Amino acid sequence: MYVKLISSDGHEFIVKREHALTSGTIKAMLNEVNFREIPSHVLSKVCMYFTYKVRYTNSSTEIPEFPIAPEIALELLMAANFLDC
Amino acid sequence: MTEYKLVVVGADGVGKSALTIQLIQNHFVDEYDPTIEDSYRKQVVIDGETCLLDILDTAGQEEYSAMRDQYMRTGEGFLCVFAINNTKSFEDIHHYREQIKRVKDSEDVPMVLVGNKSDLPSRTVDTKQAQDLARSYGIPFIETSAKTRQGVDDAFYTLVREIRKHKE
Amino acid sequence: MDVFLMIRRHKTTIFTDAKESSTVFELKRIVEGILKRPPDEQRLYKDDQLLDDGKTLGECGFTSQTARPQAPATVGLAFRTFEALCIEPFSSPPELPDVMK
Amino acid sequence: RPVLRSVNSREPSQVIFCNRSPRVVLPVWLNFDGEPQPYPTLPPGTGRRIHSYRGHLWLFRDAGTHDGLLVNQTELFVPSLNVDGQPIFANITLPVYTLKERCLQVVRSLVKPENYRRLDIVRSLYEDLEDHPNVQKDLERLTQER
Ligand SMILES: CC(C)[C@@H](C(=O)N1C[C@H](O)C[C@H]1C(=O)NCc1ccc2cnn(C)c2c1)n1nnc2c1CC[C@H](CCCN1CCCN(c3nccc(-c4noc([C@@]5(C)CCCc6sc(N)c(C#N)c65)n4)n3)[C@@H](C)C1)C2
Ligand SMILES: Nc1nc2c(ncn2[C@@H]2O[C@H](COP(=O)(O)OP(=O)(O)O)[C@@H](O)[C@H]2O)c(=O)[nH]1
Ligand SMILES: [Mg+2]
Repeated sequence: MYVKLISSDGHEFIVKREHALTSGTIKAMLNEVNFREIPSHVLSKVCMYFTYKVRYTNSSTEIPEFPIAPEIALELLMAANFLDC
Repeated sequence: MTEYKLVVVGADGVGKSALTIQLIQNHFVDEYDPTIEDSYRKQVVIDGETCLLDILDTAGQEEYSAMRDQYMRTGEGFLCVFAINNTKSFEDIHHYREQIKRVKDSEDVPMVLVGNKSDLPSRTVDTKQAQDLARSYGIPFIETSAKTRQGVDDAFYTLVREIRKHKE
Repeated sequence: MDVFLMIRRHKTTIFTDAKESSTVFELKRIVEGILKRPPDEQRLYKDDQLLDDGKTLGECGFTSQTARPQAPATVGLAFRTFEALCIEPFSSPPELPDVMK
Repeated sequence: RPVLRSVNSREPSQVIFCNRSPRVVLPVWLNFDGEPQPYPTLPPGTGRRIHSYRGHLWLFRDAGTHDGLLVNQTELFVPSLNVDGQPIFANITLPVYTLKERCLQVVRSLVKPENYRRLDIVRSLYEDLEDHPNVQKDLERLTQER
């Protein structure tokens, strides 16, 4: 099963349902979820965190650092605060 | 006039007090109170340099308080002494080095392994065992006898040189 | 072993994972289950390189070092003549505040 | 009184600290009264054979920022007795931080605390930025989660 996430600028991000449930706010709402508060370059980064979380939670290998460019840090912080992830 | 703070540690009865009194007062004490801990100062010429040696002859029961931790933290070099006729004293060396590493917040602390009472025939710890232990620690191993004065000056002067190499 | 990708066409981005040994055709079947288009009507790209169905993903250039969960590799997708590859760019972050240097 | 404390077992236990994280690890030992006691740090990718005791409690933090870290996939490490002298391994890694906490870390590392409130964010996040990682507070949370 997959979930479709719509950014505020109309980009469509299709992610595995289990990946989207990492967000508390998406979990509460739940096939398609529209976000007027997250642009595409931020929501794309958010989806990278989703696969990162599901891959490395309870991982028996070492966990790499999640990278965050300074230019996206402030907007990503607001998104994560809104998504509860 | 440079000063070197030396601390002599090891199990009770290994010869810490006898080694120290032999270095400063140049005589062998047959029965020094196992309870008296004191510091001794001596002006010595080591490799042409006149130094003040501040030797702590530790004694008493264990105490893992902040105050005793800090007291030992001030020592720049440690003489870890065991007796060749006492296996337990050799087995305790690991614990003494571990506590030195903890308070010095480092694993590269100037120290010398000392096998005392080398004048006694009743050996229970082999010199090869001590050489191997010293090699794994990366420290010199010196065989001493406070009674015959064997290696006594060498043990203390080598610890001073280990501090100098560490101070550079 | 596992490579993490984001397959992009126009304003659609698919976050999925695959095995480094899996082939390009097998990745088109993954897209089929999502976008309801058969592999015969899909063209996959790595940058501007048309990917041959028979080659594995590793042989195309997707490796664990370059296709990480936190940094997936981009795979362009075209649907059928075949259309020219078109990837609509994401939005842009604002200028970095001076308090952030 | 504190539940999270070391047991005074006095039974030695050989342990290997292994920093498999990109951070400088601050090993923190909870003494017999539950107080945190810092130990020498581990640069990234470094191992160290340490001398501990049975029933002693350990946690690991970022030496510079006190960010939380995991040991053997969990928050705390308690070595037991060695079986046939083989050492007990402690694999220290990053956790999977929440995206919000990872963002807080990156903003904390870029902005100076005086200029925290000069950012174009919500006032709620101004408090989250100033709420730096805290070992004593994490002990309260772990005590209650028990
Ligand atoms: C109380 C704590 C020290 C603690 C402990 O060790 N921990 C807590 C965590 O588990 C980790 C572990 C630890 O730190 N590992 C060392 C270490 C080092 C580097 C690194 C780097 N990273 N890491 C994580 C590191 C960890 N702890 N918890 N339980 C116990 C202890 C301490 C030992 C207790 C059992 C001892 C029983 N003895 C009775 C018989 C005779 N014995 C004896 N008799 C008289 C005196 C002494 C003695 N020993 O040292 C000293 C000196 C003077 C010399 C020297 C410097 C200091 S400093 C100080 N205060 C001293 C004193 N008095 C000394 N004299 N010894 C000895 C051999 C055994 C059981
Ligand atoms: N044969 C011999 N006996 C020693 C030597 N050093 C110390 N002793 C004896 O070992 C006993 C304990 O020595 P002591 O100085 O009290 O050691 P401490 O308890 O570590 O300070 C004393 O009765 C000494 O006479 C040595 O080098 N040779
Ligand atoms: Mg004495």
